[PDB]
Amino acid sequence: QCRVCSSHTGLIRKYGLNICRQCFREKANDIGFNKFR
Amino acid sequence: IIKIRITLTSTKVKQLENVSSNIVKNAEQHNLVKKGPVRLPTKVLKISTRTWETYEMRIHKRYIDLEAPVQIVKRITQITIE
Amino acid sequence: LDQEKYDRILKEVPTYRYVSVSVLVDRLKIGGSLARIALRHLEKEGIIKPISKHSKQAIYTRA
Amino acid sequence: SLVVQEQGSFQHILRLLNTNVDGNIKIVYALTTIKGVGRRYSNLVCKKADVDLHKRAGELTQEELERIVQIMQNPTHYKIPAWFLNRQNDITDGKDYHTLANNV
Amino acid sequence: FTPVVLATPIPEEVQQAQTEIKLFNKWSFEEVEVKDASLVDYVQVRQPIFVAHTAGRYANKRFRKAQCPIIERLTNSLMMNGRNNGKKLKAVRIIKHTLDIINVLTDQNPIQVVVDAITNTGPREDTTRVGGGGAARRQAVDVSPLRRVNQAIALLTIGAREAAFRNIKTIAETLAEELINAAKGSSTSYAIKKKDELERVAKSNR
Amino acid sequence: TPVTLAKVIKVLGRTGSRGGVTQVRVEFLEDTSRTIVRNVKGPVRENDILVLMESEREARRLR
Amino acid sequence: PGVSVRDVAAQDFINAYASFLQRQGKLEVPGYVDIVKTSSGNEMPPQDAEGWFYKRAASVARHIYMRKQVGVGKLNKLYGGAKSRGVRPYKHIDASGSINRKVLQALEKIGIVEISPKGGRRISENGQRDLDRIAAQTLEEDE
Amino acid sequence: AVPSVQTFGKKKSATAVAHVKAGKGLIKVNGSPITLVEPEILRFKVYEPLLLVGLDKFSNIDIRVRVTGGGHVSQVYAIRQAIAKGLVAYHQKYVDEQSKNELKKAFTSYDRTLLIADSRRPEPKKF
RNA sequence: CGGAGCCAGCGAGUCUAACCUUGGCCGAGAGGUCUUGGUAAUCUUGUGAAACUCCGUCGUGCUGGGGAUAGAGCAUUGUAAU
Repeated sequence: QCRVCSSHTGLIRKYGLNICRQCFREKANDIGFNKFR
Repeated sequence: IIKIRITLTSTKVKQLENVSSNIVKNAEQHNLVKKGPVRLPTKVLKISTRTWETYEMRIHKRYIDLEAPVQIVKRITQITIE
Repeated sequence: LDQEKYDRILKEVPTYRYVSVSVLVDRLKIGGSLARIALRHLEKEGIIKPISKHSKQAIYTRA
Repeated sequence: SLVVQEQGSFQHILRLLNTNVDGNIKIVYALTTIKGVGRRYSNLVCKKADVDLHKRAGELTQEELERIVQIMQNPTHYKIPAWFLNRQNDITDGKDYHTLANNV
Repeated sequence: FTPVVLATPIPEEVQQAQTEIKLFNKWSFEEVEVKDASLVDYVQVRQPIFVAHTAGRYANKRFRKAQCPIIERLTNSLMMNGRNNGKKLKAVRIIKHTLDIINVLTDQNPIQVVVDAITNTGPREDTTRVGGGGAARRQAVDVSPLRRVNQAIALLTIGAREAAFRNIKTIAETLAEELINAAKGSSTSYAIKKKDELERVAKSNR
Repeated sequence: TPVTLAKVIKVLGRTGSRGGVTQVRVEFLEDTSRTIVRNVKGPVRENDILVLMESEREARRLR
Repeated sequence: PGVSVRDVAAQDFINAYASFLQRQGKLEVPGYVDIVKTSSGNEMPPQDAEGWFYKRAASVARHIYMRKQVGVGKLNKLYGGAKSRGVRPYKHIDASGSINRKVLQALEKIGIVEISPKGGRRISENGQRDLDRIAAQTLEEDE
Repeated sequence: AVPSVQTFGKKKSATAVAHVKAGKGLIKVNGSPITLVEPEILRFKVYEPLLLVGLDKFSNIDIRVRVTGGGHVSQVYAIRQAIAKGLVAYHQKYVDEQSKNELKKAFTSYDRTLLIADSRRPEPKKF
């Protein structure tokens, strides 16, 4: 269940951070998993 | 005389080596007995993201043993905050 | 039916230059299970000579 | 092993519990032929009857057939407990039944 | 043969078998008879591998595959079936049993039986399916001797896998029967017959 | 059976519809004076040895 | 040049030591040996119906002499079988703990295995002596 | 101190570290004899770095092998490569250079895997 | 099928909670009991995985291949398992 911005479509439900794959790639440059290979 | 182990972790190698080398220089310039910077394996935390792609993260770890009184340990722990 | 299956083993094995697991069932008298019992029995007697032994196939030689 | 040879004396097809049994397979897999009896059931019955199960069903005396039938109508008296039987904890009687072949 | 006794005893059978110049447990690679001159350069096994089980990377170059040991290459094409993918040790023991059988079936040189079955079951010429203008005829091409080795090993493994399936007779006995009936042309094996079929289609279609 | 022994001397390229067959110039092994043009299915490098059956057959081109 | 378990083959050691335990008979052997298969990942009980328990104990004692200590779950992991689930593929299934407990109580009652304060079944020095002696006798079978 | 050479030998994440000291002529792999390798088929493969040179090269040395990782075939190739490497390293560092060249020539002419590490790794699966 | 041998690596793990669990006893098992270790290259973990190796049972017979379907009970998570 999306507890951030009501965005259930594509939750990343792993580890309870629970961001949708749209907004996960919005906030991808705040955590640190970025493009290496 | 307290024996304290400092376990340092970082994502980038240059600042972590700088912090470790500053610990070595300052604990060497006033005669503290110590173990050298033990360099743990860099753990590679990865996520397979939707063919498929891979997101990576390198995490580097050192630890340094020190034997020092309370004043020197507190001043070292306060100043080395970066 | 004991004396008209068993001794044909004792005629055929010295005839055949090569005696193994399934070149001894082929005589169409016996099953494939008791054939290996007859193999070990001829090992003990001496008409069968061991070449190599595996749990699924065992190579022998006449005497 | 030792080739133990028998001058006839074996029957081709036996009949037990009103059902034909082929007297050429192992006794486990010859008593598996009848209904209500599988592999491990005939195996444990003939181990309680101490039957040599590497012997075929043609080399089996009818006294051991009587022992097997006695374990059929008495499974729970011969140290084969309730987990091993067909109809455990019934509703009609509250007992444990092993439903046999032609009695279904 | 001047034994050297160690504290960990390397046993007497192994010291006798590999101190004396026999290049297997019972066999030798010094006795290898190749008939065809084209098959001299593509069968070559002269290095004594006492198990005939190697982690070969022979499949990167087309010429390197010819330097795969043909005992090992036959062992590799034994590992063809879907139940057997990734089972080379099984086929090595199959080869060891088979060489034992070819010993006991009065062929003192079973490796020469293998090489002669390679030679006598290779279709020299075959047909390809040319365009031909609609009604596609088949034209006799003269297949390469490396492909003749490939083709003979493929036909032998296919015939042995056909014969050993759905019978009591083992893979080693069927494969030994095929190698003995195919080491000298007898038309009771598989690859002799199919070699003859491919060559008669080639001769009919040149 | 006439077993023609042959020598690859000159490769001509890759032909066939599928691009699989090879035109090969052949020095005949028993008699040097014969130079044949043959069609080979399979991998062939220079100075290889072939086993033909007819030295006299020559095919112009393929499709 | 010590004659010990480390020099003999695996199955030969298990056969010999199980034969010595059968001819001795001085262990704790239960009554559900003819009833109970060694693991839930099996269809049939073991074929050595009067003597698979001694084979089990020989495997256990050999597995204990070679290492520091064992448990019950470790020997459940060791025996583990690829179990068919009908239409589903095979999966790893550990064995029963009761066979492990009764084997270790049978070999601890005779004074061969013993509980070590790391919570583990280790080989006793009398058990070390006995297994090395019967391994020496297994080597003397080969002369 | 007993003169010993410590030398690795690797095969497919299977590392067998070998300790070739001056001993009785004793060979152990994981505290188990070289007579007893866990596959029966690959057994003579472990004998391939042994009989390719000879057996009087071994009476002077007690040989240790301790293994981590791998499979069944991988550990066999690891231990035979480690035996060859420890043997030629003993005959390099303590024994003269020429005998080391003879042992390395005997190993190289038959199987270069026994002296040179392998490369057939599983690739990264190309995302 | 019945025994034996027992070979890896990527991960992942609990706080203001019940995560990963070692071990010991009970139970045919499912599982249960009692604890203990690990917030982690430390404990689980050497994850003793499976395929594999060997030896015995089977003997080509919809067979001892198959396991779909169905009956009976027993346990586990979940308020509630039809």
